[PDB]
Amino acid sequence: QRLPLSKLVLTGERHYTRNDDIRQSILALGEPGTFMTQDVNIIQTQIEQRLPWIKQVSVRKQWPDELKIHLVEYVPIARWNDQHMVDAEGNTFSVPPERTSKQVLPMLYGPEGSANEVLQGYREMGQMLAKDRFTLKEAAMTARRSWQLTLNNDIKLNLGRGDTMKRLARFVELYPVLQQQAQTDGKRISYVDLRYDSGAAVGWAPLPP
Amino acid sequence: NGGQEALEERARNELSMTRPGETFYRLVPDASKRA
Ligand SMILES: [Mg+2]
Ligand SMILES: [Mg+2]
Repeated sequence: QRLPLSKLVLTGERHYTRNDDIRQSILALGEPGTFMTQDVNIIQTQIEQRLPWIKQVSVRKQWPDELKIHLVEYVPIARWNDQHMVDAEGNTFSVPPERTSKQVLPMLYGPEGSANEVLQGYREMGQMLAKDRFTLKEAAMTARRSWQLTLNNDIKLNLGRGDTMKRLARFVELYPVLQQQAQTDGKRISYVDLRYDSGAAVGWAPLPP
Repeated sequence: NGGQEALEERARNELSMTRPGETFYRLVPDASKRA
């Protein structure tokens, strides 16, 4: 008959961690059996590598028989360049796509190191847009620093390189007119392209049947 | 150079050119379609 000898207790809010992932970290280590002597700090520096979604690992031991591991995961705000994530402060990490993956998370895009930059804009435009009835599905910065936002609809907004808060300002002012014209013709606004002092060019599309 | 994007960025901003099919709205003060 089986019953435990070394116990393992995990604490803190955890969405992306399976309990087995920590177990597999300690066990897949060296000299398995030196289990509450293998340095409490070495076990931090092992949970951290094997899991890039842990912000922090807090390991102590409680004599006689248990190992108490406190975890803080990275809370992502966006899906960066399709294959990473990012949290409020700009930190980029990853997860298995085997994991939740049916998340209502926006997706940011941009050059290699620009995940904090893109986050900046994503906050500043998502803010003003949510001040009206609009949420950001995507937001893509190019190398040249030209922003293109896909919206809650599949309405893309090409804001170019310049007066961006002025330009999606101008879109919010216009949206009613666009919706009116959108039905009196029975087409959906595909994009509105704002690279104009004072102007906007709208491309329309047919609509799902 | 910028290629096809910096060319298009310019044509819109400096010339107010559009693409085939797009409706244009200017805001010399108020919104206004081609009409
Ligand atoms: Mg900005
Ligand atoms: Mg521009």
